[PDB]
Amino acid sequence: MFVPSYYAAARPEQAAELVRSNPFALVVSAVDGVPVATHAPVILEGDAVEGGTLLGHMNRANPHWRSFASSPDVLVVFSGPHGYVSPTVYATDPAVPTWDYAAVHATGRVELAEDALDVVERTVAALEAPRDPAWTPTPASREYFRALLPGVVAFRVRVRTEQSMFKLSQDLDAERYARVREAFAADNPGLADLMDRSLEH
Amino acid sequence: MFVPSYYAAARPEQAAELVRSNPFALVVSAVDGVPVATHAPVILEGDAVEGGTLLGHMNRANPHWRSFASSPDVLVVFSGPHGYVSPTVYATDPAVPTWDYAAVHATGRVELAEDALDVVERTVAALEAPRDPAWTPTPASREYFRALLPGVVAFRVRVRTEQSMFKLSQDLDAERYARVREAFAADNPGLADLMDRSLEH
Ligand code: HEM
Ligand code: HEM
Repeated sequence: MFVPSYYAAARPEQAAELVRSNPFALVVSAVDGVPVATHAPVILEGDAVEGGTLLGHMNRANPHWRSFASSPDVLVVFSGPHGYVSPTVYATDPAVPTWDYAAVHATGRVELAEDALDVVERTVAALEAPRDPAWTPTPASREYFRALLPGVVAFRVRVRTEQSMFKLSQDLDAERYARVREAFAADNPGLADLMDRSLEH
Repeated sequence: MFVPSYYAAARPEQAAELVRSNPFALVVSAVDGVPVATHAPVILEGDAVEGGTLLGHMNRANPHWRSFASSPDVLVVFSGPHGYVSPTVYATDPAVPTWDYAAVHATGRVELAEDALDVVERTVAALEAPRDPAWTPTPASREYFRALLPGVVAFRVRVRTEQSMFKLSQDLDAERYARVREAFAADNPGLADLMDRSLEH
């Protein structure tokens, strides 16, 4: 990822806010020099992505984690709202399309997590906390968790570098910007809100 | 990515339909052994992903493409609808959450494309065609495209291996499946639609 100045994060907290809001991540590593990716829920431990620690888990029958000793460098991609910008919206002639999106790339070294149970239980707490009502695992479900544990592999990423893209049409003049925002306000309200958050002082 | 049999595509063309429906892809390669990703529009050439050819483009100022010169293997991730499955929806005890999603991973050797104009023009046509109305580039926009070309780097991926995940709760019994589908029918109609298409003969 390359981040133009106009699409940099405005506030430092924005990257961590994106990570916490979009936990279903892509875990990417080099298995024998070839990239391999797994879609998995990953949560953030700490106030900031960079220097922070990510926790996740995957299927033990998924062979991706078997590379985590040999190929410890990993990339985790967190994806926020995104949407196509059609020149139809701009209402200008000569025009070119683009795609607006927010994403955070966290690169660090991966390691296997011994306490898999803690990882998945904290993942439950994090995803249920914003829902109403929240699901609280019963004692029977916690017993079920223990029984499922041989089938999971938990892992930790110590994040060395964090890269954040907030490509939200910030470079546009007011007329073309208003039209992009209005078009997303109807189709893609989550993107519209991110646009609004990107202009804050 | 590991795809259990019950989450495999029901029909082979389902993978290509996902790629065409979700062109805003993640292009991943090994820059100095570390995974590096660029979000870019990628389109499919051919009837099938495997054996097919992907076409995409990125910012020339994005140095990622400079690793594509050694013709290294790249991964292109296409991501369809997805959504968290809370045990609240299941309404059963002992339970465990999961995340439902569809994705296609295309792995091959990347090559820089000389005909960048053709790549970006076919990308326009492909992304505009299902919109209503579709944007038809005027002659002035075509000249604008030509003028923009020094800033773009186009590339092609000859796909060697393809993996498609349609993790859409098809392993649930009938009552729990109905509740999951009904819940997404309200929150996430794109995911609901994918579930219906996965059970079609
Ligand atoms: C809290 C939210 C959770 C989400 C969103 C989630 C999601 C997922 C996903 C996407 C996978 C596939 C990983 C892969 O492709 O390798 C997976 C695997 C797995 N997870 Fe979780 N999980 C959650 C909590 C838990 C808990 C509490 C447990 C208890 C042990 C658990 C146990 C498993 C097991 C056994 C597998 C592999 C076998 C299977 O897929 O059923 N998960 N999970
Ligand atoms: C058809 C839909 C299109 C979409 C969704 C799209 C999207 C994008 C995206 C996401 C980037 C950033 C790539 C990166 O981070 O490296 C980019 C860069 C770029 N694209 Fe496209 N593109 C489209 C068509 C075109 C066309 C027709 C041209 C004409 C030459 C073009 C020219 C460029 C240029 C010059 C850049 C450099 C960065 C910039 O100017 O923003 N694109 N495009």
